[PDB]
Amino acid sequence: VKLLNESGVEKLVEQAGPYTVFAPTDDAFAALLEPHSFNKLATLLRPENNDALRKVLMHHVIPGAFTSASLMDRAVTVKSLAGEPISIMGLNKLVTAGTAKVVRADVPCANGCIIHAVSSVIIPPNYVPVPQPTKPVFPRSVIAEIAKLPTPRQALGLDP
Amino acid sequence: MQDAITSVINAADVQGKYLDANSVEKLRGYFQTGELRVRAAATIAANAATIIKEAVAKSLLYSDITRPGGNMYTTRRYAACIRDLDYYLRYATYGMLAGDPSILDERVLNGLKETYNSLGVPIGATIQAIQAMKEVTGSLVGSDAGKEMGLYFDYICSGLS
Amino acid sequence: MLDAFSRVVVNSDAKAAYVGGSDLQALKSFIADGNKRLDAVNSIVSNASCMVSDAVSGMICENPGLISPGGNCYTNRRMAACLRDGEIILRYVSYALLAGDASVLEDRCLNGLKETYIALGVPTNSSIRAVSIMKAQAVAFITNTATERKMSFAAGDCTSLASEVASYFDRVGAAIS
Amino acid sequence: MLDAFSRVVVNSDAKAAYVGGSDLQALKSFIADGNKRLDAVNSIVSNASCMVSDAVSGMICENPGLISPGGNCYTNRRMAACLRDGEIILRYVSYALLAGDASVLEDRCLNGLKETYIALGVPTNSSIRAVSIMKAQAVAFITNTATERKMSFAAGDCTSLASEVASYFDRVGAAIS
Amino acid sequence: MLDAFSRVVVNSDAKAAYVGGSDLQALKSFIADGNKRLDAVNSIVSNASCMVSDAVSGMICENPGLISPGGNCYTNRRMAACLRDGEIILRYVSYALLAGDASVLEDRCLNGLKETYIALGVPTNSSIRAVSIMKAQAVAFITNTATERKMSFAAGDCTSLASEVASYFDRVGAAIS
Amino acid sequence: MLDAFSRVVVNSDAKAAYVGGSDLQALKSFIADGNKRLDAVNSIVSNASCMVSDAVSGMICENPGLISPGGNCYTNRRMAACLRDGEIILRYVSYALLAGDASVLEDRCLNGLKETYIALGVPTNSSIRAVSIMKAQAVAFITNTATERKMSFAAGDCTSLASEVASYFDRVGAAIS
Amino acid sequence: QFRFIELNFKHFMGRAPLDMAEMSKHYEIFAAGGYDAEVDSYFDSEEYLDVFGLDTVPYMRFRGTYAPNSTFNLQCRLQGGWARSDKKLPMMSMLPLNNKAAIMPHQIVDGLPVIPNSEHPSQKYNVPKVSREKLQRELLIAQGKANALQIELDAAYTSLASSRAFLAPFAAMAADMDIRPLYGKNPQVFAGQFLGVGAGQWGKTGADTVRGRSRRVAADIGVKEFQLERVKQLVVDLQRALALEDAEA
Amino acid sequence: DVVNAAYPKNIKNKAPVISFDGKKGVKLEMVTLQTFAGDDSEDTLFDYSSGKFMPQKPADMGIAWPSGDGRQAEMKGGKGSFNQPDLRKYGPFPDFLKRSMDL
Ligand SMILES: C=CC1=C(C)[C@@H](Cc2[nH]c(/C=C3N=C(/C=C4\NC(=O)[C@H](C)[C@H]4CC)C(C)=C\3CCC(=O)O)c(CCC(=O)O)c2C)NC1=O
Ligand SMILES: C=CC1=C(C)[C@@H](Cc2[nH]c(/C=C3N=C(/C=C4\NC(=O)[C@H](C)[C@H]4CC)C(C)=C\3CCC(=O)O)c(CCC(=O)O)c2C)NC1=O
Ligand SMILES: C=CC1=C(C)[C@@H](Cc2[nH]c(/C=C3N=C(/C=C4\NC(=O)[C@H](C)[C@H]4CC)C(C)=C\3CCC(=O)O)c(CCC(=O)O)c2C)NC1=O
Ligand SMILES: C=CC1=C(C)[C@@H](Cc2[nH]c(/C=C3N=C(/C=C4\NC(=O)[C@H](C)[C@H]4CC)C(C)=C\3CCC(=O)O)c(CCC(=O)O)c2C)NC1=O
Ligand SMILES: C=CC1=C(C)[C@@H](Cc2[nH]c(/C=C3N=C(/C=C4\NC(=O)[C@H](C)[C@H]4CC)C(C)=C\3CCC(=O)O)c(CCC(=O)O)c2C)NC1=O
Ligand SMILES: C=CC1=C(C)[C@@H](Cc2[nH]c(/C=C3N=C(/C=C4\NC(=O)[C@H](C)[C@H]4CC)C(C)=C\3CCC(=O)O)c(CCC(=O)O)c2C)NC1=O
Ligand SMILES: C=CC1=C(C)[C@@H](Cc2[nH]c(/C=C3N=C(/C=C4\NC(=O)[C@H](C)[C@H]4CC)C(C)=C\3CCC(=O)O)c(CCC(=O)O)c2C)NC1=O
Ligand SMILES: C=CC1=C(C)[C@@H](Cc2[nH]c(/C=C3N=C(/C=C4\NC(=O)[C@H](C)[C@H]4CC)C(C)=C\3CCC(=O)O)c(CCC(=O)O)c2C)NC1=O
Ligand SMILES: C=CC1=C(C)[C@@H](Cc2[nH]c(/C=C3N=C(/C=C4\NC(=O)[C@H](C)[C@H]4CC)C(C)=C\3CCC(=O)O)c(CCC(=O)O)c2C)NC1=O
Ligand SMILES: C=CC1=C(C)[C@@H](Cc2[nH]c(/C=C3N=C(/C=C4\NC(=O)[C@H](C)[C@H]4CC)C(C)=C\3CCC(=O)O)c(CCC(=O)O)c2C)NC1=O
Ligand SMILES: C=CC1=C(C)[C@@H](Cc2[nH]c(/C=C3N=C(/C=C4\NC(=O)[C@H](C)[C@H]4CC)C(C)=C\3CCC(=O)O)c(CCC(=O)O)c2C)NC1=O
Ligand SMILES: C=CC1=C(C)[C@@H](Cc2[nH]c(/C=C3N=C(/C=C4\NC(=O)[C@H](C)[C@H]4CC)C(C)=C\3CCC(=O)O)c(CCC(=O)O)c2C)NC1=O
Ligand SMILES: CCC1=C(C)/C(=C/C2=NC(=C\c3[nH]c(/C=C4\NC(=O)[C@H](C)[C@H]4CC)c(C)c3CCC(=O)O)/C(CCC(=O)O)=C2C)NC1=O
Repeated sequence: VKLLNESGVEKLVEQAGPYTVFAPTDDAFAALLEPHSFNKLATLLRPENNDALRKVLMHHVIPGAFTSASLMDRAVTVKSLAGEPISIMGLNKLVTAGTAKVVRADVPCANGCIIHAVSSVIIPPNYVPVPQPTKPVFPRSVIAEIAKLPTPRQALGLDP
Repeated sequence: MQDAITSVINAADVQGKYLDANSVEKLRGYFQTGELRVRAAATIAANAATIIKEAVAKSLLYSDITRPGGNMYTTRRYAACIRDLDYYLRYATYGMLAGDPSILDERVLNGLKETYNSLGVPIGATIQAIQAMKEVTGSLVGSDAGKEMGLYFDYICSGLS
Repeated sequence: MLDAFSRVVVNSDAKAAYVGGSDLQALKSFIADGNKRLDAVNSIVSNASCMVSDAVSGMICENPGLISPGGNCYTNRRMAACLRDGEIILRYVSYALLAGDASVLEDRCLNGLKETYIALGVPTNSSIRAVSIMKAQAVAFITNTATERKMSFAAGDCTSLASEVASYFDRVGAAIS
Repeated sequence: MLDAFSRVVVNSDAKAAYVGGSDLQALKSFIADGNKRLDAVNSIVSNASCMVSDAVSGMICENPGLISPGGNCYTNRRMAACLRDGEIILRYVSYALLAGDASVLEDRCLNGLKETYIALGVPTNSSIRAVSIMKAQAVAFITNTATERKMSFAAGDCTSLASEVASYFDRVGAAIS
Repeated sequence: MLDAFSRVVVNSDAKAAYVGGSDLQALKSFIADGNKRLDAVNSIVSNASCMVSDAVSGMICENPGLISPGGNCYTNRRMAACLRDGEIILRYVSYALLAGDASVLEDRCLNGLKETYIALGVPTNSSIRAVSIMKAQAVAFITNTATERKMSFAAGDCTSLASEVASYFDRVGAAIS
Repeated sequence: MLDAFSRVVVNSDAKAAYVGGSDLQALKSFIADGNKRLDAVNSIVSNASCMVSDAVSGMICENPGLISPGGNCYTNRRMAACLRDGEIILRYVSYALLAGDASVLEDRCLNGLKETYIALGVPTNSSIRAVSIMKAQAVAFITNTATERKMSFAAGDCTSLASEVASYFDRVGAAIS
Repeated sequence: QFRFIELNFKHFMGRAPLDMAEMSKHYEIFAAGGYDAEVDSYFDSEEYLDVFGLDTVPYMRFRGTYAPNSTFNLQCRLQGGWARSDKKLPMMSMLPLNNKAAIMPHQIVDGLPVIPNSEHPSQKYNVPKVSREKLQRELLIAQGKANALQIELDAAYTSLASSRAFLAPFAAMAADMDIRPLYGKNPQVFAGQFLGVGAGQWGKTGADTVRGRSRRVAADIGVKEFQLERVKQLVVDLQRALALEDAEA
Repeated sequence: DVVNAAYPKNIKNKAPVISFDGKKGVKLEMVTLQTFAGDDSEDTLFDYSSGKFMPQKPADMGIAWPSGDGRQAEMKGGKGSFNQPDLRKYGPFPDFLKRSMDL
């Protein structure tokens, strides 16, 4: 709820459309200290990268009211309000949302919306982590680069 | 729906008191500022359309929430705004005359933030519009009258938040 | 195990109905894109041995505590077993992309794999990374946007088959989490 | 993890770019050393898969009665749970190193932990040894004085970040003693 | 200061080597395109009074708070010292375009410029979007694609001189960032 | 020595005092058992951060109520201030060990400390508990009887300096009592 | 000796060393002929007599153009504050001139002469006497508020760039139309109020009377850059007191 | 309280940091060696608050509405002369719920 309030995504899931939120408990957020997952998600801790934070939180909102009872051995996909598809897979009473492994079944909400508690944070499929802030580097000199470009007489094999 | 005078009767009735002489404190200004509030409500009635045209051009219309996809794109949706901003500038005028913001939450604030979340209206841009509308209202009515009319604008912005 | 044909059988068995004309359009469209699916499995099987070495070593260069002593990729039996279960998982996903339903993925591959990896002491955080690098390769091979090997395919679209194999690897990553 | 700093919102329809009324002043002032802090948490969690196996086996080789039959780490359910509690403690230390305060450590992890271990029969005098190995492990990474693994960094100083993370590890160990 | 030929000497002085035969192949193609370089700085210096008045008064079109009271371009002493500063930046960029090397821009102009502008109260974000209007003006004057003034050149291609003077202008905005 | 040590120690401002070769042998002739004594303070200050982070934490390891909410090693500014005060007494013991007198430790570091710790609400029994740990370490480091480390010294006896460093630590506890 | 070469650029020429090359020349003029050869290097110069002549006492020069930019910051570090003497100060300029130590922006504010009007007048005298630890907490809070105010000013610049691309197919499509008005340009037609503009309607600025999507997000930029510049001038005098919290310590 | 004149403005200067750099001299420095600080106080010295501000909402008065019936959170003066007290109590209420005195 705090990330929603800061990131401005919370206005979106205020709306009356029937949503199926997969809100991760903070043990899931506390479980973001993977050596692996910290690579692709730590860069969002920077205060300018609210841009991807909406795009990663908006992957947890599903248009429609998918209760766990509605997932009796059914595998149906859908895209989020982020814009990319997510596969909800309920088999053997183990309902999955990407890499969710849902903990608590459903929570009935106001506008016919449902809330499922997940064990991890779903990263969108074609999400690349933002690079760290770097140094704008400038070519040191100009004769090391004319010497870096192949002349036309080189391209025809006239020269070495 | 109580004014400054109602409020004192109304508070002072419920403990059946008569007025406890201090009680009139507020009342005794209130009548002192009675001349200021009418002239403040006078010019605001005259420049109602001009104030709302100044606020939206200074705040809100300078970021999407005018372009396609933004919350204010279609002409029905744009026309709902100036209809919607008219109530804030109008009901704030009522609070400025009555000297008590009871009319705002009675007729504006209750079910308001719960309604914008239903429609998906951005509360952030709404308050900015009222803040800009508060800024132009201090232009017309002056400093202290703007302090009075401005005192009910942020009351709307606070509860609407 | 089931497939894309027998999934709508046992769904139509639950309503005790016959497989009528409103459900054959889910299947006749599936067979009409049957040549696209067979061209989609063949991008995986033709790079199946180099994808598992691409992915387990990418788990090592992000999480270097596995090759430290006391880790879980330390010895040669432990490294070769981690090259085994990168491709055994890839063996069942390539069955489940071929069959069109994830029943083989959820009764043979994931048949208590979370109970295995706890009892083996395998770190489950690193095996999410080894599965998901194979997810990021398979959506580049099916869409033919791998940066260093292009295969010659007839033009069209495979965003459905790329998003189907992206839901099979997340299925694996949901259950061993 | 993502609550440990403050991200600014700039677009419309947010509610927090306009009406939010606060920039977080105590967290806008923690990115003022924040490049030094994010490298320090990157030292731990890129070695945490090696840190938990070194520390748990450190108290086995210093006290061999825990893998004795009748000891508290003999069964495979108990050996997996002892490896799980070391990683979960190491993550919540890495929360509190990242967030800069030990409130999240003493709320989710340390609250009701001494009452847990004396109800389960977990030995507390051996469990504080396993934390204090990880106290000695984490100061070697942040000062980059570890023996068999170095990491590249920018040039500078990282004392009072190793000294900050030594202040969380005894805070774990005194809450369970 | 250095030029393009003093730059290749101090690289060769670092290894105590003679400027041989293979690295004279690139120096002879610098001097062969030296007539386009003089034909390019002549299209900047000829237009240089209107370049810093299209830029400073285009900075005001994106920020009316500069010409509000208290503002940075508010009074006549302050607008005159900003039109002075906008053509110092255009003077040292044209020196480095003429010299072939940006060493005269980095120590005589851009060194210490950021904390100069903090101390006087100059908004550094308005300077970055002022020198980026001059960046787009210069690359329209090199490539002869300005809409209101065309100059008469010989036929050919000066795109490498356009992105050399573009890199001298985003070297300014990296210093006052 | 003292002259230029005191000169930038209590005798004046913040210099340092670099001591050279020909000034060294005059100091070693002046200081009795100087080749043992310059190994004695080298066995302390090369292990300075290891000795503090025991001794602050070992106070919490015996008194766990200080990091309770309401204790004084709660609220991380106060926990870091206890670790700076533990580092100051460890340093100022070693200058008294270097100069051979407790005079400079008393006036600069120790006078008024008893009124200071009762003005801040510092529990003054635990500070004697903290410096008794540092009393126990410095007799072990000087005699090379340390547990996990041993130092390569010239062979001999240093029990007379180890009793001399015992006579500095209890003067702290006699003052803050 | 290092302090003696520092003041000779200040006391006689009225500036700083321009770079380390000019300062290392004057150690060779001292190596040749000593004190009176090094002192006569300034008064027998063409830069002396073109500025001061034979009649004016030397002074600290605030010219405009500064052929190194780093020599402006160094002359405000050297001659800073009206009541400040040069007695028992340390040496200040070797590490700025070799790009080792950057000059802090509060040490340039002490050197500059005081203007009447600032946008943000300084709290140099209005900081309360609190401890060293509460000054460190109030500095790191104000540095954090300035970092979040920067990255919502950058989001305002991306909205200005998106507002111009929204209207650029029509901004250039109306640039080759024939838009002829009815009045306002030639004086033979009755224009009424619009001979110029009429009676107070020009505004406080002139740009506030212009309507448009890109003018309306520009006024959002000017109110967002005011709050960043207010808190960037608040970390200067929080730091400067830090210099006197430490320099006197 | 600052009783610390006995600890003057040369407070945490830390004289005995000693670095031997081999077999040579001891090279005593004077480095202050600050902590992992943070200096935790509220309401610092300046505002640090640009615009963005409309956070104030009044307190919840229960089920009535905020600030409407404060006539029980009320205020004093005479209670009149012929008021006589009550027999049953039915102790004190959350402000007679919605309608005010002037309904
Ligand atoms: C998204 C993830 C993310 C990170 C991992 C860090 C990575 C990171 N660290 C630093 C920059 C730095 N990092 C360190 C830290 C260290 N150096 C040492 O020698 C110590 C061993 C170690 C501390 C544990 C130091 C000392 C600097 C220099 C800047 C400073 O001191 O503030 C910089 C700035 C580079 C520069 O400008 O020079 C970056 C991007 N920041 C991020 O945003
Ligand atoms: C039904 C589906 C199916 C699988 C998925 C695999 C997975 C699998 N791997 C191992 C066995 C192992 N598996 C691993 C694997 C790993 N450890 C790591 O650090 C990495 C995260 C990961 C590789 C990517 C290792 C290191 C062992 C060795 C344990 C041992 O030798 O006892 C075992 C126990 C077998 C045995 O040792 O007898 C199984 C069942 N095999 C299967 O039959
Ligand atoms: C630090 C260690 C490190 C590595 C070893 C590589 C490993 C690696 N490669 C890819 C990403 C990929 N990896 C492969 C794998 C291969 N390419 C082929 O053609 C063969 C089949 C196979 C090598 C034999 C493919 C096809 C992609 C997709 C992009 C592409 O190569 O076109 C990814 C996922 C994207 C990412 O997170 O970067 C990773 C981790 N990257 C690293 O960061
Ligand atoms: C025995 C083994 C066996 C196979 C390997 C496949 C071989 C195969 N692939 C396609 C045919 C195709 N394959 C693709 C697929 C793709 N094209 C792209 O540009 C994408 C990169 C990729 C998506 C995954 C498309 C788009 C067609 C043509 C349209 C279609 O068949 O539906 C066809 C039909 C056209 C033809 O005659 O070639 C056949 C036989 N079928 C088999 O029976
Ligand atoms: C959020 C914080 C958090 C924790 C700190 C742990 C704390 C914790 N540990 C255990 C449970 C356990 N914890 C241990 C661990 C140990 N016993 C030993 O002898 C060693 C000293 C030590 C490993 C280093 C063991 C062996 C069990 C199982 C006890 C049993 O089943 O008999 C349990 C009971 C439920 C379970 O089985 O997991 C809990 C809540 N879990 C949490 O959720
Ligand atoms: C009898 C059994 C026995 C063990 C199993 C080991 C385990 C072990 N290692 C360390 C001590 C340490 N352990 C590590 C950990 C590591 N070093 C690395 O290079 C890897 C990344 C990582 C292991 C995977 C580090 C960095 C130290 C600090 C000392 C050092 O620099 O090596 C300690 C604490 C010792 C101390 O504090 O003095 C222990 C018990 N030692 C033992 O005596
Ligand atoms: C009213 C508000 C107002 C504005 C918004 C700006 C308009 C403006 N003009 C230019 C851009 C320019 N300005 C010039 C300058 C000139 N053209 C000539 O032919 C003359 C020789 C010379 C004036 C003396 C040139 C050459 C360009 C580049 C565009 C082009 O013509 O190709 C840019 C740069 C785009 C960027 O940010 O990258 C902007 C914003 N000026 C204003 O006044
Ligand atoms: C070597 C290279 C070199 C430079 C780059 C300039 C840098 C520079 N600019 C100014 C001085 C100034 N610079 C500005 C500039 C601006 N305010 C704005 O609205 C814009 C964002 C911006 C440029 C258009 C103003 C307004 C002053 C005067 C301050 C005032 O009196 O209000 C000064 C102080 C000059 C003095 O007063 O003596 C210096 C050193 N000078 C140099 O010698
Ligand atoms: C004293 C002042 C002085 C000058 C202004 C230049 C004048 C100048 N420009 C060119 C000649 C030229 N100038 C250009 C440059 C351009 N043509 C374009 O189409 C682009 C718009 C622009 C790129 C910047 C080209 C392409 C040639 C001809 C080829 C060449 O000289 O390499 C030449 C002929 C050289 C030759 O052909 O051998 C001369 C003398 N030289 C001077 O001595
Ligand atoms: C050169 C000589 C020298 C010293 C001897 C110390 C003495 C000292 N300690 C503290 C200050 C302090 N000292 C402690 C220390 C402790 N409290 C405990 O619970 C533990 C028992 C013990 C640490 C082991 C704490 C907690 C504070 C901060 C008090 C507070 O901020 O609430 C202060 C600051 C007081 C102030 O600012 O007014 C001083 C001067 N510092 C010096 O510069
Ligand atoms: C820099 C490396 C370095 C170390 C780590 C320590 C290691 C160390 N600790 C102690 C000695 C001690 N060390 C500790 C510290 C602790 N004990 C506990 O109860 C906890 C496990 C831990 C706090 C977390 C304590 C409490 C003593 C005993 C002090 C006493 O006599 O009461 C001794 C003295 C033994 C002797 O002199 O023979 C030594 C060498 N010393 C060093 O030079
Ligand atoms: C330049 C800096 C400098 C130092 C750091 C010390 C170090 C030092 N000490 C001794 C020499 C010695 N050092 C010791 C000290 C000790 N031996 C023990 O058995 C104890 C454990 C320990 C006491 C703490 C003794 C006993 C001698 C021999 C007697 C003496 O020379 O005083 C020697 C001469 C060894 C040789 O001849 O090769 C040196 C270099 N002296 C210096 O001049
Ligand atoms: C899809 C339906 C739709 C419409 C029509 C629409 C109109 C619209 N017209 C606007 C402005 C404007 N529109 C005009 C238009 C005109 N001036 C003239 O002389 C002509 C008579 C006329 C055009 C033919 C002008 C001058 C402004 C700017 C007014 C100002 O800056 O105050 C604005 C505010 C700025 C902006 O966000 O673009 C909106 C939202 N929005 C919509 O969603």
